[PDB]
Amino acid sequence: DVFLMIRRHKTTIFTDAKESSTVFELKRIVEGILKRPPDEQRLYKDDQLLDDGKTLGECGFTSQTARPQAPATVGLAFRADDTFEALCIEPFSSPPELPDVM
Amino acid sequence: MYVKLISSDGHEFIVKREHALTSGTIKAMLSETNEVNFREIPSHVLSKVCMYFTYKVRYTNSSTEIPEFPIAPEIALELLMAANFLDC
Amino acid sequence: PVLRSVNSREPSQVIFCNRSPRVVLPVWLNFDGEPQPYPTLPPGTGRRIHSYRGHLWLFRDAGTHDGLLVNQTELFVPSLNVDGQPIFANITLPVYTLKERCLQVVRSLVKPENYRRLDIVRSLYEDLEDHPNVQKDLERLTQE
Repeated sequence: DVFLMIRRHKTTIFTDAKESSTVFELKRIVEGILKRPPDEQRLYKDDQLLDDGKTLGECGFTSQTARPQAPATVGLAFRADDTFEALCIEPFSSPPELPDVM
Repeated sequence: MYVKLISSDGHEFIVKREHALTSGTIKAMLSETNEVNFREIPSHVLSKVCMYFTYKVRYTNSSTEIPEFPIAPEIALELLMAANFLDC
Repeated sequence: PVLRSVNSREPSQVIFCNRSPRVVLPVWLNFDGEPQPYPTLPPGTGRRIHSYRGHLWLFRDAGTHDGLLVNQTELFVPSLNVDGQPIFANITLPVYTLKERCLQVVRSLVKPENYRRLDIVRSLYEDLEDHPNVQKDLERLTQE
């Protein structure tokens, strides 16, 4: 099994899958939460793009890299009005500087 | 059944209700619909809390070897304050 | 006392198996109920040790004294062997609360003399200064 964060702008989804799970199957559950069609979904692996037929293991996602305590990030973009959006994942807030006592 | 947790900087985290109810504080807040807004918890901290919920539910009552839960030094204090407020 | 080994003199063979990322400190409660430290086990190692039936064992992190689980519980008492098969004491990391895990990490990064220079509530200073120790947990176990 694999654990991933499906990120899209300021939207992050925590869910679990398997190395054998295919990209299209992941788009199925994305519709289960975001209620959007797989036709208008574009998954990414570090701005590499993912094919609907390939598996997570083939895309580089592995159980040792997709942990419950450290899920693997997957890009997402949606096709609005028959035009796919460009990858835009909002970065999380940066932590503050480390106090001298650390 | 999913629940959305929203941080102070606007980031939205959608997690299973089971995982969210790990926190006693969130359970009382949950009972908008299936939405909770945290005013003091930034995104980089709330993201790590959701990882704990996934880690907690995963390895609780399991015979699989339990790995260490990682906490970077930068986010240690903020996670502690969020954890103390969330009771998780 | 109550939590104390029994001088049974009945040999029992045990394999301490450290299935945790921590350096494990085996602690033997002697017949007076007083913890007695034993040699440590590096992470991912196992040793065949000689103990006796009715003897109480608990397991801790050698460096921080964080509590560890053995066979999914906290206290391990060897039982008489069967078919020449050893008793496995599987030492494992607990699923700590997020708060306790947070305190562990902070304690390792800040010297104890500098806990109160951190930007946190005063209640957390006491929590940080409340280091895990064996005597603390024996009190909980005795009363239950």
